[PDB]
Amino acid sequence: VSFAGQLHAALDRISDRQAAARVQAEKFTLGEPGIALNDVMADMQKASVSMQMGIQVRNKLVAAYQEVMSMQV
Amino acid sequence: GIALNDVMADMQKASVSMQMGIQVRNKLVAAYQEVMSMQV
Amino acid sequence: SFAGQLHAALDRISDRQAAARVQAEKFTLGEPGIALNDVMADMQKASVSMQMGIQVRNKLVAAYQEVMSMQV
Amino acid sequence: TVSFAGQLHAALDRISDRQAAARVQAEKFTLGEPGIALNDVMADMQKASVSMQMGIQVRNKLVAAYQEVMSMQV
Amino acid sequence: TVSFAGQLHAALDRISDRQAAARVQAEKFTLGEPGIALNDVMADMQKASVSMQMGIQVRNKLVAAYQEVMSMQV
Amino acid sequence: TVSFAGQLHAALDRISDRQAAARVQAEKFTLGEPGIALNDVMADMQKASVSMQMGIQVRNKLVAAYQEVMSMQV
Amino acid sequence: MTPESVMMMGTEAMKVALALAAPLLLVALITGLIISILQAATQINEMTLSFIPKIVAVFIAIIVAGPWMLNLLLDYVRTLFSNLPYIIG
Amino acid sequence: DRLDAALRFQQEALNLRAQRQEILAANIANADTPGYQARDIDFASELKKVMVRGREETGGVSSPAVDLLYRVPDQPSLDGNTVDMDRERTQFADNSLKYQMGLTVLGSQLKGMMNVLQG
Amino acid sequence: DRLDAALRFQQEALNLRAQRQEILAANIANADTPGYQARDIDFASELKKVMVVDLLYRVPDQPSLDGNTVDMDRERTQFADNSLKYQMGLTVLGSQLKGMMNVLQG
Amino acid sequence: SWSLSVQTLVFITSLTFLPAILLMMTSFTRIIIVFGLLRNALGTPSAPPNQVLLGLALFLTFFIMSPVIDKIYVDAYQPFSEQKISMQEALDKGAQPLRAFMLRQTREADLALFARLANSGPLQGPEAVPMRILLPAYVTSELKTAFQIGFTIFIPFLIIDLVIASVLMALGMMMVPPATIALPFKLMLFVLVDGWQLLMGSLAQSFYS
Amino acid sequence: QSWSLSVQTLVFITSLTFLPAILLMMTSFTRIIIVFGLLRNALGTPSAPPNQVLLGLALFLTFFIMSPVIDKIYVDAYQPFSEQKISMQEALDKGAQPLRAFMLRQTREADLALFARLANSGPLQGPEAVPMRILLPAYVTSELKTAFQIGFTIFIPFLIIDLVIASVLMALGMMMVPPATIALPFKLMLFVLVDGWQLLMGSLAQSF
Amino acid sequence: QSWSLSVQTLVFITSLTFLPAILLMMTSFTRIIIVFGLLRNALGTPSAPPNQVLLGLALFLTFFIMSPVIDKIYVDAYQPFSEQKISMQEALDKGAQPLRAFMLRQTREADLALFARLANSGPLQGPEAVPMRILLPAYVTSELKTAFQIGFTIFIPFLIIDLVIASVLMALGMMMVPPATIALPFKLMLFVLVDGWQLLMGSLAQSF
Amino acid sequence: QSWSLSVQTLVFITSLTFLPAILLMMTSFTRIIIVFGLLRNALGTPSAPPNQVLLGLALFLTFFIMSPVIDKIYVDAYQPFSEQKISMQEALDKGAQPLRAFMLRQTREADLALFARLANSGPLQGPEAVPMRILLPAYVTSELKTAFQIGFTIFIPFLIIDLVIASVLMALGMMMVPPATIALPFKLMLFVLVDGWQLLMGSLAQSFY
Amino acid sequence: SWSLSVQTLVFITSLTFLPAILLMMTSFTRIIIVFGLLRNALGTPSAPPNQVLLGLALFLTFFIMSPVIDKIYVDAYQPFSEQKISMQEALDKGAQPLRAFMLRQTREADLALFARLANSGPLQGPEAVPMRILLPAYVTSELKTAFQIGFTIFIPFLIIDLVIASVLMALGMMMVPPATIALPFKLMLFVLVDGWQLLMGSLAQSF
Amino acid sequence: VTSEQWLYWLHLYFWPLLRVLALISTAPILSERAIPKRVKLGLGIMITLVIAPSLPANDTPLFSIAALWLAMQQILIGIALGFTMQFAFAAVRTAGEFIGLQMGLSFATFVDPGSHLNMPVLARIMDMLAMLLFLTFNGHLWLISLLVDTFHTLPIGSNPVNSNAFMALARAGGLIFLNGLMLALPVITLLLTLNLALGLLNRMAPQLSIFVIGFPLTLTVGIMLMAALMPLIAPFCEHLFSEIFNLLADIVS
Repeated sequence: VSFAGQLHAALDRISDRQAAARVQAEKFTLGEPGIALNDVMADMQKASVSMQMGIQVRNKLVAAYQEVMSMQV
Repeated sequence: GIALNDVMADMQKASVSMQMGIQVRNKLVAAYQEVMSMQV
Repeated sequence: SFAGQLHAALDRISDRQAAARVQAEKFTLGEPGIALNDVMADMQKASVSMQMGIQVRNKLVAAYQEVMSMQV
Repeated sequence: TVSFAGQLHAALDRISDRQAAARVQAEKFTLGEPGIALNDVMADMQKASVSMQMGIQVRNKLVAAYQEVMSMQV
Repeated sequence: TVSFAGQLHAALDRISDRQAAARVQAEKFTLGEPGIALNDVMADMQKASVSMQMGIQVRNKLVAAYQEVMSMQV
Repeated sequence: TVSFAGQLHAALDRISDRQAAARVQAEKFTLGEPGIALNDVMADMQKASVSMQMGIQVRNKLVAAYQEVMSMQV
Repeated sequence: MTPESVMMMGTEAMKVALALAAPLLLVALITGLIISILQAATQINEMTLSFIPKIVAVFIAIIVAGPWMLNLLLDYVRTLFSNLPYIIG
Repeated sequence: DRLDAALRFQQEALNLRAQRQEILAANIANADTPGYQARDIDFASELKKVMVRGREETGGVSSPAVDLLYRVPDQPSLDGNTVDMDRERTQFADNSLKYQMGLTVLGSQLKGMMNVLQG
Repeated sequence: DRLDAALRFQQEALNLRAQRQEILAANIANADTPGYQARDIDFASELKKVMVVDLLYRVPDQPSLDGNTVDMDRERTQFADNSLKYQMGLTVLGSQLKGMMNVLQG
Repeated sequence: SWSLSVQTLVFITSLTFLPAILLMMTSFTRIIIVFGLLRNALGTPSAPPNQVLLGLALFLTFFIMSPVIDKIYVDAYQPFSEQKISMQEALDKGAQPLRAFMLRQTREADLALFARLANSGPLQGPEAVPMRILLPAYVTSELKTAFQIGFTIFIPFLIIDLVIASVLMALGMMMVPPATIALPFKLMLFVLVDGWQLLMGSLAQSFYS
Repeated sequence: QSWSLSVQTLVFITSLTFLPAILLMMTSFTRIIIVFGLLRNALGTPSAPPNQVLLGLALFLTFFIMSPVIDKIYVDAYQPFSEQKISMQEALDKGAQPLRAFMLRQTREADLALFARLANSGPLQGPEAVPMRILLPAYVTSELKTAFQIGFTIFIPFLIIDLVIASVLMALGMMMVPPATIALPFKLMLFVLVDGWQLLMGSLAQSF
Repeated sequence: QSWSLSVQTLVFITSLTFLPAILLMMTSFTRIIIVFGLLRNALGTPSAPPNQVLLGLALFLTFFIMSPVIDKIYVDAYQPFSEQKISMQEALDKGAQPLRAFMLRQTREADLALFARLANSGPLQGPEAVPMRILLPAYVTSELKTAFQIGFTIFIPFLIIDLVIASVLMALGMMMVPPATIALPFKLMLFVLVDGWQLLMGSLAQSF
Repeated sequence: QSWSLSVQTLVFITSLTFLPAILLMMTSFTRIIIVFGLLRNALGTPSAPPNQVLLGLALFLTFFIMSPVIDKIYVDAYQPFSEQKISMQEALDKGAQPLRAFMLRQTREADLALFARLANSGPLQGPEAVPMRILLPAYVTSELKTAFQIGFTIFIPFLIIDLVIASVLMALGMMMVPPATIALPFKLMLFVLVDGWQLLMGSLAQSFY
Repeated sequence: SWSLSVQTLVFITSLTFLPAILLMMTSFTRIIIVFGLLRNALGTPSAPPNQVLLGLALFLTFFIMSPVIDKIYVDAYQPFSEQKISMQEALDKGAQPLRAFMLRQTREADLALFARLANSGPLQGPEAVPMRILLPAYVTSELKTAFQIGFTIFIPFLIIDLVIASVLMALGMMMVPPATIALPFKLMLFVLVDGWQLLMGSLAQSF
Repeated sequence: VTSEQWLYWLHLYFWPLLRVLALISTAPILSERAIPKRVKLGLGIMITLVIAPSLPANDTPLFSIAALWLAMQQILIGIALGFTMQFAFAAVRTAGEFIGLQMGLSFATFVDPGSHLNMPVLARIMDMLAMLLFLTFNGHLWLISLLVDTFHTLPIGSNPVNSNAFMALARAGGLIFLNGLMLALPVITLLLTLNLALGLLNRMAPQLSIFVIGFPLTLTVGIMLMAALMPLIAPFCEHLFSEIFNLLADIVS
């Protein structure tokens, strides 16, 4: 609804993806049937990419905030 | 859906446009304060 | 005079940038006879020239501000 | 009578001479000259880069000092 | 009788002795002197680098602090 | 009664005891004492490294905030 | 907070200023008038001899009433700073 | 407008590189599927087409408006697929390097601009 | 510490894999001892127990005359599988630590 | 809850905005403006080398915001550190005591104005005011209070100059600058009436009243 | 018990950021710099000696005044810490003592009482119970008050010269002259014939 | 004992950082700058010569005055160091001696005694062993006093001119005519006729 | 013998910082602005034209005065530099000579002799062998003296007007009338009718020749 | 058309000289000098703040440049969008109204002096005066015009001061300073005739 | 998904920020240098955060001359509002300085105009009293509200503009004088009479009066007169604020 709401939604989505990948990895390590190593490894890959995207967005956002707070008034 | 190629490119533009706006406003404000700091 | 020399320098820098951009554009389409190393070298030379122009502008602006701040 | 301008000119000439020697050696090595080795070329280039960086830093400190001194209110 | 210049001189000298000791150890190992091990050579070189970086950081902090103190309007 | 200095001391203690615990585990594993596993040694060392990086980043943010607050003019 | 309070504190402030400045100004005025009437009686006219006793009189005025002014102004400032957090809006 | 127009060629070329690599990865994935003709796109013609007329989609299941052309097979196969692995891996590596080149050019231009907006 | 809670599962899995690897290699080494029983642990149950060791005897397949119940093929496959899973656990733990690191680097 | 990587990222990012919290959500602002105005009043635009005033203001703010920080720690930081309250709920729990302090000092007129500017519905009680309305209302109230305090501070230091100029003018010394004479007397006044203890106590009461 | 060496390095290099703050708030730099600024204002010329010279001179004066405290800290904290005989935290606690005594000796009672009132302090007892976070602001307030007390009486002779010259000039008749213009050389004469700089340094040092 | 090369360049850059402080507190820059500012104030023209012009003039005059000291440092200290004859420590120690001698030549014994007694230094036999930490503040104070003396003396002819023009205007009855407007052109004429600029620079150089 | 490109760029950018110093100590600017600083005092209005207007007018006048010197530098030195027929060192050596001649022709011999004696320089055979370290401060000194001469001469007609107005005011018994406010409009009259600004700039330009 | 980055560099660089453009190219100097002289006339050098005078001069400058701004909009702002003309040629076309204005407000003597200061012999036509010769001449002409307007403003206040002093002297007073008496009368004359609005009307008419 | 279109948010949050910050840097009390710069920037940012989502977003690119025209428009609106508000304090300062000059407080201006020796202490007194009154009447809130309201009258999008309107603000320069006299008309008048009275004393025995008896008497009389006149400014203060506000409302449109 708002910018803070959108950022919170993005953080929740990224954390949920990471938790899903971690839970599937723990389930595979547990020995439970039906969980394939292919899916585990691909989901870990996707979670890493999403984390890196979030890190880049945070870096820029902080840079833009620092730029604005340097604006002369 | 939208891919990283588009997301990153628009993100960078927006950063560039915001920096341009900040610099232009800073120049305008500096000129105004130099004018008003005059001595008549 | 001085404005003419500044205009000539700016024109040379922009011609550098335009040549590099056009060469990279032609190479992107797959046109033959343009090599990657030449494209990268031209891009870096254009960047160096533009940075030199930026630095010269900064020094000139600082000098003008310092001169105009004197107490007559 | 020691003059600072003379010392600055000497330092600039030394930096330029080192850079020119490294550039000439690299050019000769590229042209297939026998009595020049790659490790010497790279080491000389790195030494020239270090010297020029030292010159740049000294110039920056000198400019900062000059701009601080000339900004006084007497 | 505590002089800050004295302590700075002591720290600078200690860094210099560490660097010189590492340099001499590497020198001797290169000349093939028995009794010198490569692992100790590399470890002492890295310790010398750590000491020099610590000196660099201390100098940076001191110079910054001096410039902030020295630029106030009296 | 909260104490920011007390909280910083507690955090620094947490980091230091984590590092010391990892170091002592490596000590015992090098000495050959049974019951210590190499993977546990490496994992504890990496955990200590992560904790120290946490501390370094918090230090950077706090120092930057303090400097920006103290660089302001009233 | 109310404009009545603002104007009351301003008026009291400037009456304090009047009380602080009235002895010195009045002493100077009386000395000048006395010297002027003496000049008129004696038919003497130089614009500089009226400036001489005025300084001495005004400087004596600080000797005699100076402590009173210093005690009044400090009391005013003390009360103003103490009542500052009760006239906030 | 001006900044958008100046950075539009390399951005569109990089997007087309991404789509071409998606197609090449699809060809590599289906390399053992019987009865699969390898697909590829003409990069230059499609790039000029996307610049003159903006990007468009068939639906939006969604897919680009690019023309998926068939690659000429090298040698016959009984199963009936024309995915020759040498061609696929050469085009994959070439597209990889060209995408990295596009990233380098675009990043250089954007820094070349932040340098100016840097006072 | 919260950092321990995030990395507790993978550390315990890695340690359990190392212990079971040692047990399997002990089974391989003592293949020729007459009267030696092949022992093993149930990985999932012990992982539950540590997160919230006991050795279980392996069911013999072929009856030998010297009382040795160690089977080469079964334990060789288990040894290779445990090596693979140890590598996978190392990979996952390293990825988690590297992510926690790139979050901080800046 | 969020993954530990996300929690660390959010914590590190939130550590950036500390000056913003100090300036726009804390007592620091009306603890400074008064200092700047007083320095303008005494005629010594440098005197207490800034940094000195900033340190004094920081210590004053730390002493003043102590109950709010204590309430935040006991209600939000303690349960969060003991893994009883998630990271996304500790922030919401701790934003309430700061919001209440921000209200105890924020005037009304500002609240009504910023409730009207947002086109929000009627706010029958203070419990319906969101942070988006309280933040700038609190900022404006703090600015107005600081300026009121400074402008009543300014009066005696101008009174002294007025009487000095009048006394100088009585004797005909029309070419004597009054500021040079008034500055030592202004310093003498600020020495005599416990210049700083009274100001410190007045500011502290101005917060707790 | 002792901190790890990495923790020690982190704390040590982070603490150097508060060096200007320590020098300003905790040492004698504030009083000397305020007195010097007030003296320039009192000389009739606002920027005769450049700020750089005054800042360096104040730094040297602060070092000379605090040398006994620095020696006590070195004997108590720095030397036994560097020889690896005490930990870092205990060294800091031991070294905070002479600086605490120096800060207390120049602290006004009213300042300490007020800042203990604002910090909810109840039964304080021995002068050796005041915490650092309470002692520091009281010391700063006392230093500001003392600097103002010194400055307003440094102002006195120059006001005397100004008033005497203005009175003589106007009583003589030349009321159109600016008295400050004629007075400035005489202010310089008074400052140089009294040895104003040397005596001012002597007084500033003796003030402790 | 010789510092390694990286330590040497670290010392060199850190010392180059302190260049303005050395110029202000060890050379003759401060006295010339103070005298120039006082002279500008004395002519009634507070901003006629721009600050940069006077700063450049003071820098050139300082370079000319300190040329013998720089030559001594080059010949005795820097030249052997540049030919690798002596290390950096001994080169710096040898280079300190000419600059100290110059600073001791232009200091007052009373200020040296004040700073020695303040720093609790033991008895020092002769000028040979006086620490730089003691000599630098004393030299700065002596330079300040000498600069104020020179400025106050310079203030005299313009005071004579102002007084004589004010008296001439007053004896004519011109009660409301300010004397500054008439005095400023005559101050300029007086300074021009006596060849004021070169004479004052020569006097400043001769006093060193 | 030529410097490397990196060293040339470093030297050029470093020398770009000395532009205000070169302008003040080497060009006509010092004589112009100083005279303006006095002219606004003679007219009785310290406000006068704004400071920036006078500074820019002085800059334009300086450029017009140094147009011949700039042209000679461009022809003799910078043109071979752009057309690759000279190095940076030789260009620096050659381009300064016309500027050195320009500085020398406005340099009083007494100041030059003073700075020689003060540098303990050997016997200079002829003007051509004068070092720049000796020519620069001597030129600045002579520049200041000439500017003060021009300013004092400028101060004359306004002094005439002030004296005449004051004498007229006092001869009528109007002793209590300050003549400065009355004489200011007549000073403006004098500067307007005679075309003071154009005449002054023409006089300055001719003075430099 | 040259590179976009170079265009950005040039634009931000030219943004710095905005005070120079306001002072040297527009009329701002004239109004500011007129305001300063008028303030000096009333005898109160700090009655309206310098900030207020600067802002009033800024508003007057904006109105009196509004026709030139409109011509710039027609010749430069609009065709730069339709791309019939663009870049430096359009910049020169947009600067042309500024010349025309500065040619209108510049005297011939200043232009002649600054031409003979630049050895520009063949400058025959009057619409091809270079900027280097046009700018300082325009500034000097503005200074002369502002001083003339200031003297014209000075005349009535000087008359009032003289009249007040003469009546004081004729009435027998020889010691009363006439400035104190004449100040409120100066103000009541300035307000009653509504000096300010007629002054701005004349300045607008003064072009 | 994961779009977060940045250009839309930037164009929505930029121009209102430009206008709000332009008002902030010039509006009285909100433009005083004592406020730290970051506080002003944060106040502008938060006000824009509250206001902008309700406004229609503009789509003109930041890399166009249209963006420059928009920025110039916002700066003009903000500075016009702030300056029109500042005119009232200018008028109060004028009245105070004139009362002080008739006090004879700074006599050196009559002999040396602008000679670095002037102290309008009464002008400062009534200036800060006027600032206190403006704070009491919550004028700054009104200013912020009107800054918001000028959108409905004049939207962010480039709109055509008028002329004599600028004159109005410039013609407001008359009010500073006119209303200024309205604040000084009583007291100065009586002071005038006092000076007239002093003239009657000088018509007696020559000299021996004025500069020796007139100055202290007139100083004390001015002091007590305008001390009694202090209660009078507040209705005039409200009158000045109302004049500025309705002139702004009428002319901005």
